[PDB]
Amino acid sequence: MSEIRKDTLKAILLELECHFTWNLLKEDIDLFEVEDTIGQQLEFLKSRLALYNLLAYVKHLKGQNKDALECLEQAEEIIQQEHSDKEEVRSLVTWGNYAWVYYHMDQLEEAQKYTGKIGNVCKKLSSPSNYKLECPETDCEKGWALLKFGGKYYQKAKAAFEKALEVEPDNPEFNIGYAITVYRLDDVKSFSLGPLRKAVTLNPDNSYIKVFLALKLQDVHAEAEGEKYIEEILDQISSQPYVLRYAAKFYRRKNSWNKALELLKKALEVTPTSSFLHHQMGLCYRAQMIQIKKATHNRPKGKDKLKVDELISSAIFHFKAAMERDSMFAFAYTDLANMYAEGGQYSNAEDIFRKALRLENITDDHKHQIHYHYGRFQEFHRKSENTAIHHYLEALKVKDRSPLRTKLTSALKKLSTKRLCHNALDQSLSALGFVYKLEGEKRQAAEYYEKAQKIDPENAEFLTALCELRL
Repeated sequence: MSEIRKDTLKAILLELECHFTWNLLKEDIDLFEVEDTIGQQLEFLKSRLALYNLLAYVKHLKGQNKDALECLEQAEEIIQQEHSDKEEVRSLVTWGNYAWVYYHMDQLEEAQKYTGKIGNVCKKLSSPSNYKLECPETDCEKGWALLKFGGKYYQKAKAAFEKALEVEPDNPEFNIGYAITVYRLDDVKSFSLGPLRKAVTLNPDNSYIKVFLALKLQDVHAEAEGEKYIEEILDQISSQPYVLRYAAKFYRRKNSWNKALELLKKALEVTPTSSFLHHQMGLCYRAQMIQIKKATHNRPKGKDKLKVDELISSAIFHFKAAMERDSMFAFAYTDLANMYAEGGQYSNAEDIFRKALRLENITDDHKHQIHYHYGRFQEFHRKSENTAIHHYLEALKVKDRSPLRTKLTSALKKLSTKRLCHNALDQSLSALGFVYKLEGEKRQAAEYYEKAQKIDPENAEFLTALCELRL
């Protein structure tokens, strides 16, 4: 089992264009969620190729290399299915993935078989490169993979899709990928509306793209036109949980609770293991409940009272279900905890938040939001200013640049100031030092951090902060 040969092979592997070389980092996603999403997208539809390649990479990430190979087998079969003259060239990503998986299974001759096929094809076609072949289809596959890896990848996805569109501006698939990417980037904004209309025009039969157009129309207060698209696709998506859950989102945002629930129930029947779906159901119940409490001025009577009680229990049931199906699905923890807190059940909220705070292997984005919500809980329900500060600070440390940034910095100032009502600053000095360092006030930051070091001369955090401010 030679490290020499392993690294020699690896040098070739790094030359390939495929999921293993596209810097798709497991740290940036919830693997189980991404796996669930891809499985749903594959349901009851051919266009399955990119999804199978990607799913194989995801299986590898989960430590299921055999399942990975199963996915590549399916990808290969689909390529065969197209029966096109472009088989060899259409096979490069799948082959690259095969090479990497076999490499990770300590099976080097097999891996080399695939690198061989790849190099051979690149040779035949006189590629400027030995193991890659410039290809719009590949740019498209890459775009899809990046998109699936989430917000840290959207710009990259957009670039990939643009690159493909460079070659074929009116390719139906490339336009779907581009339009979806711009939609995700809109998440509010409406830059995606034109691209979405064009994508629908190029894909008249496609429910997936229509549902997103409908959502963007809803966003810009064109609810009737949107709803027309939803009705156009309803009969066709009955076994497609991925499309169903977005159509259900459309209804939820229109306050059509029962319709939303109807589609989500259909979706769950196709994929009952899905945390995402259970969580969507929870959001629906919760939203209706909030609506009734609002209309009833927080004093629902009679049947309204019965309904709110039922809705609270259903929401709780589904948030719990989501958590049971994926302990990493952080949103279900925060939504559940927040429901408890709103009902005055502080001990229950605390239990759930505590669980969430102890989850190490979740994404920084989720951690950022968990700290934010626990901070708010501390501030408005526990009335613990000190603890709120701690957690707003942790949220900022995890993610300096997010939508919550201003709220966090502001709140930190406020609370630190409340501290000075009766006591010199203690936690609070660190908070102000951090915030002014962040906002660019080096002098102030320095002062605060100096006081902090005074109090805790051993604190490596303050030491590092002061090392940096020293510059």
